[PDB]
Amino acid sequence: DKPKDVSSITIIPKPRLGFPHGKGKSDAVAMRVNPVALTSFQDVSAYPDEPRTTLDIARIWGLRSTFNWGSGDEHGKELFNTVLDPGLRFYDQDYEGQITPMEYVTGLYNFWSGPIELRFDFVSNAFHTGTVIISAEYNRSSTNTDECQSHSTYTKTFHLGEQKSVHFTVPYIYDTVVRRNTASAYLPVTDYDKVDNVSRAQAMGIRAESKMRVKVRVVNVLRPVASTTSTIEVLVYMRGGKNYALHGLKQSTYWPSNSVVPIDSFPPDGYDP
Amino acid sequence: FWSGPIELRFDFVSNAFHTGTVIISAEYNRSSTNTDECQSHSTYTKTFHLGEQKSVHFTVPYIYDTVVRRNTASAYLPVTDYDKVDNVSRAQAMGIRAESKMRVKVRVVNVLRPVASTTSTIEVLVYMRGGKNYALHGLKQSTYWPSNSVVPIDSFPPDGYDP
Amino acid sequence: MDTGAKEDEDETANFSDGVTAMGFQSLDTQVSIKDILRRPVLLFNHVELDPDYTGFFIPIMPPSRMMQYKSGDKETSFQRLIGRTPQAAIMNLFRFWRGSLRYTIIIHSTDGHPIYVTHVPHTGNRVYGLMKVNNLHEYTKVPIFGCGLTTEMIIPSVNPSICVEVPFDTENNWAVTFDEDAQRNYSWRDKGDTVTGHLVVTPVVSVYMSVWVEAGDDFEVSNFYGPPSVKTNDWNYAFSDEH
Amino acid sequence: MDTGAKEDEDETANFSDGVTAMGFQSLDTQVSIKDILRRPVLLFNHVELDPDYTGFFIPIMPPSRMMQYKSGDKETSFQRLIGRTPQAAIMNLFRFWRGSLRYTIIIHSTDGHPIYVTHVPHTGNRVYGLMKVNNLHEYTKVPIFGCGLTTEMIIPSVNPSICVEVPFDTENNWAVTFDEDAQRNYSWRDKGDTVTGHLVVTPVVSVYMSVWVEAGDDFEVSNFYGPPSVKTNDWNYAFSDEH
Amino acid sequence: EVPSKESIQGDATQQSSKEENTIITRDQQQTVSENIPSTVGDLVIASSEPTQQFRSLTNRWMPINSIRVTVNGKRNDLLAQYYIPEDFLSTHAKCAPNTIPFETYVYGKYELEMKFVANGNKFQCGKVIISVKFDSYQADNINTGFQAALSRPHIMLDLSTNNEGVLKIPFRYHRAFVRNQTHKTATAGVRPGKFASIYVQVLSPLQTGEGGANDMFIRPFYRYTRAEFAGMSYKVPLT
Amino acid sequence: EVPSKESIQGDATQQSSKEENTIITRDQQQTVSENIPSTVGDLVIASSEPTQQFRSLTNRWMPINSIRVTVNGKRNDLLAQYYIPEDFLSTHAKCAPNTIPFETYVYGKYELEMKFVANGNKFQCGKVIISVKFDSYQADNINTGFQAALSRPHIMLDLSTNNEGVLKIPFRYHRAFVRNQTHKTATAGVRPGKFASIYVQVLSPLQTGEGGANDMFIRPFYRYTRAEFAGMSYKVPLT
Amino acid sequence: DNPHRFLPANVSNRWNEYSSAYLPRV
Ligand SMILES: [Ca+2]
Ligand SMILES: [Ca+2]
Ligand SMILES: [Ca+2]
Ligand SMILES: [Ca+2]
Repeated sequence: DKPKDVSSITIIPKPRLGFPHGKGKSDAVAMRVNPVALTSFQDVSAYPDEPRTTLDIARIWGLRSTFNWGSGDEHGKELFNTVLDPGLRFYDQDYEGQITPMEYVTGLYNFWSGPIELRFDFVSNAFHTGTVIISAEYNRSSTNTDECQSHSTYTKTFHLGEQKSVHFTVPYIYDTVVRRNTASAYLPVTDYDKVDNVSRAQAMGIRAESKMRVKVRVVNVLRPVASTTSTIEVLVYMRGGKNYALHGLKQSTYWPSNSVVPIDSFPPDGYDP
Repeated sequence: FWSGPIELRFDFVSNAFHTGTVIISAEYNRSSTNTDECQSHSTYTKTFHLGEQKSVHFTVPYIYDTVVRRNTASAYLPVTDYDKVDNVSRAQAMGIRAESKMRVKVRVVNVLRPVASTTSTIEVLVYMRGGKNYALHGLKQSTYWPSNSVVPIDSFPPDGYDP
Repeated sequence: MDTGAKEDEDETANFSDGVTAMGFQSLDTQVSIKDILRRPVLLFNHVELDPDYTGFFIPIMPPSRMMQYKSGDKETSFQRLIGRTPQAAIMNLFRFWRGSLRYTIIIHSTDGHPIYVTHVPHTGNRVYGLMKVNNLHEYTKVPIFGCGLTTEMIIPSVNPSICVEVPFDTENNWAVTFDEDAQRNYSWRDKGDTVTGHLVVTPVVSVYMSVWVEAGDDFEVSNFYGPPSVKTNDWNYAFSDEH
Repeated sequence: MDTGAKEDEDETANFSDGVTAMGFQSLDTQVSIKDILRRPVLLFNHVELDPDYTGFFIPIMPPSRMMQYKSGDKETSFQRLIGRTPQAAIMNLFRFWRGSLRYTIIIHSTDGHPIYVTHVPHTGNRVYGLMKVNNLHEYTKVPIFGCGLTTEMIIPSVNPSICVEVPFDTENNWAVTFDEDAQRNYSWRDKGDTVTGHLVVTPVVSVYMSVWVEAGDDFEVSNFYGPPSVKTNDWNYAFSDEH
Repeated sequence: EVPSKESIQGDATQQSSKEENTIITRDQQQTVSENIPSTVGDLVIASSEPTQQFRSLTNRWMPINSIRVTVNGKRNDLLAQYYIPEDFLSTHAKCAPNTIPFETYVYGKYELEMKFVANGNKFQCGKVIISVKFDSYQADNINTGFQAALSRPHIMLDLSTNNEGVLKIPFRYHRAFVRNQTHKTATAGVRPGKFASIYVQVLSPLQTGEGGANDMFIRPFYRYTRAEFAGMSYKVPLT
Repeated sequence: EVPSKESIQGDATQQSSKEENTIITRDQQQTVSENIPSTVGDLVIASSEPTQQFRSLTNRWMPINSIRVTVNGKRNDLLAQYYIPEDFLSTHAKCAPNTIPFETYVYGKYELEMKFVANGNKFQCGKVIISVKFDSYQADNINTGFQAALSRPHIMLDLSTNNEGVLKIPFRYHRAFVRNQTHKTATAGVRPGKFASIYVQVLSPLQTGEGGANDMFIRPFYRYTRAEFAGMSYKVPLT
Repeated sequence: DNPHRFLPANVSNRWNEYSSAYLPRV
């Protein structure tokens, strides 16, 4: 018999399946003998200690900055003062160097949120003594010479002595549940084009600069014994808090600045000396 | 790609009056001097006492730094008319030949001492095949092709079969 | 097939057989002979179809030395690398095959003209390319696709490609894979036993096509012949990893 | 990866850890490294395919600094923003990767000509762009897609795009993501360990194509390297919200 | 962990490590990196024959070259760097019994441990960082700063407290084995003897007091916690 | 023990020995000396620290120099002689992996096995005897004839039947350990590296037929069945 | 020619990579 088949359905044609997505379905065709065979990870597989998410990477302590503290720094003096924006280290100049893991990874997103952690490591010895006060300041800032304005915020006073390190969790206090990155979502400039206002007026966005700052001021002047160094370096580490969040994949704000050479064809492109 | 042990069989085309001893060795990564038997003796060896039995089997271990080895032949060779090759042709080949340094040698241990009545030189046949765990992967253009009696078909009987 | 294990009488100690690497990188095993023969082989790469002929004939036979190109011989419409494909290499080891073959035909066009593919069962001849059956000079009034033979149609504007499976319509138990000389003039009924019929492609207007072939699902090979004399000059066309 | 928590010995009081904002706006979490690597990256934007060559070669390797554009260096056919995509930024942190990659190839055409995509397993070289294998001057009689390697076809009149998944056909446990200098002439077998093979696209007539790449489902990265030295000049190209 | 009051020999509360015929004591605390896994499962396939271990020779502590730290060292400066196993075979502690098996086996899988002992005085200060980079051939000059070091397995040394540090190094390589020796008869297509790099870098410059010493020293010690050899060959001199 | 009828590969009834990564087959029967004891109980006292074994390196068969037997050899003639372990370290098979541990340990207790393979043809004839003499330093030239050889542990080889022979050598020395190497810094008061001698002697001259070969060959192979090393030191080249 | 091809002799080892003895590379 050759009965007619009356089954039918209306269809909407599309060229690809799951093109924009990072998960879901794919209509990829395997260049294999068996269309469903896959790579084996039975013996060779990702080591369990490798990071699995960008948040894991953001949880790695990175050295952000350093500053000096000497026996000559009078009380109230700002030893450290910075806008704490994981989106950009500077709003008025280029950055080049070893960015921290959390800033590197934050540079891939348009939004971030949650507390940020700092760790101050005083490169000193048991004969250095003094006290500093760390403060997280929001919305409105303090004068460099008005220590009291810093003391009115979220503070942690550290008594430097036998212990040479102090941890500080920077509270997340803003008028929005998340904050938008100050870097750009797309920057087509590749040849360091001398910029003008028309270029800026036609940028991908408008930089919402942060006013949130973290400062470290002298409480009790550093008083090391004469036999040791009178000035010490303080290392400032930074990483995302346990509830740090990231969202909105975009063009990476940071890019390799050292030893960058694009591939050529090997051995066709003159590898045969 | 290929992998796994390879098997060898040495058949001595002799008779019961031939006698001697040889040592078979599988050498990896680094090789021995033709005149330094001791360097061969320091590897994976099997010494065979030739006599009443005229054949010996030898399994060549698979010992490499990779789970499989890539073929040294090409995956694609478009040359069909024996084109005189130059370096530009080679620089534009499908790959780079990862030549093997693994060797199998057979050295004299005890000099062959046949009786005067028989031949003083014998031929030894070396057979080879994949071990029971030999593996193959990655279909590609065949490295070998028929070299004898190769004639492409024509139309039968249209192409002048009617004499 | 005779392994020769029967001749290996040595029973002295040996080194380990180790552990197989099959499946270590992936589960895509490629050692099954039928699996290999089921992947397509290009026969004709962009060849012409002319409506002045009955059609372009494709002899139903798997790839083998029968289609091997030899430097210096006359130019045929067959692609030159057929003889070095893995499947031709396999077929050169088996002189018998039974079952169906699958042909993937692509018409280089987007027109609404139908192109017909007609199947001819085993008739005794073995031809390929454009041919005027019985040497007439017009075939649109006596089309081969309209004579009663099984025929299928391709409409390029819908899909310029098609995959057709041809049956094992022959009187023999097995089809003979190859001969030592594809051009020798010997006993005519035996001469035609290397094919199981033909596939004929007929266009409306002049157009080009490409053809691939592979084994069907209902397919078997046998009569293992052992390996032939071979050659290779691969070494000469590439650098080694030591310059 | 070593978090450094081991070096944080302070145990004095701290401010609250708060509550995460993940999932507050939506459930589309985008922090999974594999999820990020599975979204497509543009490699070639409208590049030419010429039938006088064997085809256009695409080395099988994920996006990374190996394809980064540097102002002032020679012009390549690679799109210039690959080095700043989130996935290249991630790959610049992992020197090992294992598994398959998926390529989305678009042929800018609506013709009925088939365009073939052929997969070449790891052979030791690393090339990209149009190339005449073994420097011959004609390839239609010896097409790479007709030699036995795995091949797939695109027919633009049906769909000008295709997505193919290439296997991890290599001898190594892991593929090496990048080198400090992609143009340094060092030990040749090591030089080729940054790719797992090639994908070759071959047309019938001259035509253009675009290529995107992404990680397959069976894919893993490892050998975390930590962050590299970076730079940014974003600040200079936009106004702040205070004029 | 806790000091005691002074007695005839001071504050006698040292800890120590004994591995084979070698012992190393420590006066203060010690920092240790995480014990992480190596690739497993390829060994039995890459080598048809059994692989070997010689713990009594390889698992003992062996001191390598002395490292000098001066007040002139700047952050990020390389104080020392090792390509392993290569540098432990043909450049540092060359006559060590730990090197014996490498003279006869052509391949190997190696898991090590490196202990660092520093001796700065109580009026000095500074920070040094030691990290490992797996399968570093042709990638030593990138991801090579103190930032990358702080992200990879590492240990930190404070130059005035003299805490000891132990870096645990698993075998993570893109091949099943690493080649042990180069040889006139071996291929030049593959650079052998290097599956990882160890970097000793300045994190914060050494500082001293008035008329104090302008330098101090650090000493690295290594030992294999798991050295498996494959592919026996005739013995050869190392590199 | 029993031959079979001829087939494609002749009379396929060989026996074989596999030790580590070395195999040795035999076409006919084999003669083996008695398995006898070594002194036990002094090891734990002569060495306060643990002693070591490296079986995969030392317990494999290693061929040494070829021995030529000619029709001119007279009964009692020395065909070869070995002072062990000395001659297996610095004169025969010098690059053997079996020698590796001797480069770093200064003392040792050794138990060996020596296999002898001969190949004379069916028209030849003769008898050779191999024996061992324990702690032979300064006593090699007495009790050294075929008579003393027939009294000490020995094996006999018939030059036409080609039976194999295996000599089992225990460690019998007048001290607890034997010293492995001489050295410019070591004492000259004690001759090191020799706890025994092995002699290969003619028992009955090799004879051949008309136009037959005037010689044939024998090959010795050694392996330690138990090599214990003590006293680790820096590695040195052998003798 | 291409300056990337070979590292200067004073900073590299026989494998055309920075020598482990060359500390100034950073
Ligand atoms: Ca066995
Ligand atoms: Ca076994
Ligand atoms: Ca708390
Ligand atoms: Ca709380």
